[PDB]
Amino acid sequence: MREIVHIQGGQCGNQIGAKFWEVISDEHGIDPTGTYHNVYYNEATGGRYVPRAILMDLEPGTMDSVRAGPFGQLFRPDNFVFGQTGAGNNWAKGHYTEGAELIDSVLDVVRKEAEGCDCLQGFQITHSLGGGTGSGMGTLLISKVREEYPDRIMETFSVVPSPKVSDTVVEPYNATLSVHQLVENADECMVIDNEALYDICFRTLKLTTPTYGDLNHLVSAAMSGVTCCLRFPGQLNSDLRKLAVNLIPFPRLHFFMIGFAPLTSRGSQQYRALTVPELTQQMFDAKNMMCAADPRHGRYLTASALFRGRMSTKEVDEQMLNVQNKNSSYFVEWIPNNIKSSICDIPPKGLKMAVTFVGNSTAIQEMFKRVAEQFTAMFRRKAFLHWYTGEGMDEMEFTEAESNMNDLVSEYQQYQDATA
Amino acid sequence: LKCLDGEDLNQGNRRRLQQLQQRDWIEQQIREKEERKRQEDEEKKAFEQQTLH
Ligand SMILES: Nc1nc2c(ncn2[C@@H]2O[C@H](COP(=O)(O)OP(=O)(O)O)[C@@H](O)[C@H]2O)c(=O)[nH]1
Repeated sequence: MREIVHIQGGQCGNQIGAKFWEVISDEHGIDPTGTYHNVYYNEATGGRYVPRAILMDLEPGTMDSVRAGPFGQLFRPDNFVFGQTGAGNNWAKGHYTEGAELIDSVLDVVRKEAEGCDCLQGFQITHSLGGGTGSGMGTLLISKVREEYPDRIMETFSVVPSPKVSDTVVEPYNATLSVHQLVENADECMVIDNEALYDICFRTLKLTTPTYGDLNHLVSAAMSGVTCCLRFPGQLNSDLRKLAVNLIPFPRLHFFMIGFAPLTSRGSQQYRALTVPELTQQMFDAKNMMCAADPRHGRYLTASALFRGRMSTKEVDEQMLNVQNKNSSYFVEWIPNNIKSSICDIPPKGLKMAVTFVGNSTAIQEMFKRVAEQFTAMFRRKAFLHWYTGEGMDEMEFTEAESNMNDLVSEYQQYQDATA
Repeated sequence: LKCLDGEDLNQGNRRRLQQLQQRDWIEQQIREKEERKRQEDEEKKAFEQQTLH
């Protein structure tokens, strides 16, 4: 009941999804053979647990990899709908040219996955924004299914481009297109960025050789913690919608920030105590989150915190109220108790307490200002446009897309100034 | 006519005896139902093994 269809997509989507299903198989005690030793898995003959998930890419590369690595037997081969021509970092190439040629089968399998459910609650996506395959295919799929399923909610665990050193040079174009699409037909654009992950792995775990495995494991932990207070017993339960309703005051204002706690090295593990005050110290610090927007250089329209662990309750609420009424400047004023909490009863594997802290803030306006600025600087010279027009598209969208982008921040800053 | 045995004097005994009999039969039926259910599950497992082979 209240199932979830996981939609992969793009190279980043495939890798993060592999890591996510790894973490879920760990938590629910599933070995990589497929047996046990309904919210996510589907039962199959002989007690087998096949993950309710779908992979996709215009290239069979990362699919081949995740089918070769660990936990490659779980996902059924009917859900590996994959083209062989590749997209190649061209959003139009993966949203207008090959979109119409593979989206048919993708919608077919997604329908056969959703109808196979009884009472679906929401969707949940993992993709990038610059890479053609990820951004294009994923946002086209979101468009189709949201124009198909109107009542259920969306979830985009989207990795935005890093600020300083990009991964692709034409990144801002695909980024602004995907953010003008997802702002219209998606309820949570939970943004993640790599450089903050690097700063974390150097500052709060001491791993001086940060490989993508550890970053993917961290975002996997956050993603799992997002919904853990649903598939477990809870002193005060939550879901994908209690968040979604305690979070967004206005449907456009739905671009969150993420944070996980606690994070410790091997040396620090022995000494650091695990009680809700230091968990709060961590979850409300700047260098602890996974976003390129200093939370101390903005405010919080709202912020929810899912706890995990058999701990007290009065102290949770007391520390929430203290953190609020202390930094009342760093929070917004016109809303009362802008901090929402929830508590489950089962901690993760390896700890005893855990906090997934998500927040609808207004600091990400810096990130969108940076992206819009790069867009202007790369567009006012028609640079790299002869690709995005050879694939059936006129510059109009871009401008209007960027136009919509402006309005977005034009609201954020506004609400950061109102006082009543 | 001073007293008429048509009134039930030992109603408590009737009630308690019927309660105990009903509990006994309910226990027997619960046991046989659990047995039937487990047998159905094991037959389904047998078909599973046949198909896997
Ligand atoms: N956190 C994280 N981000 C990744 C990873 N791999 C790729 N990304 C991002 O994924 C983006 C590429 O998007 P994608 O469409 O999948 O590449 P394409 O298939 O060649 O078009 C790049 O901007 C990368 O930065 C990863 O392993 N971890």
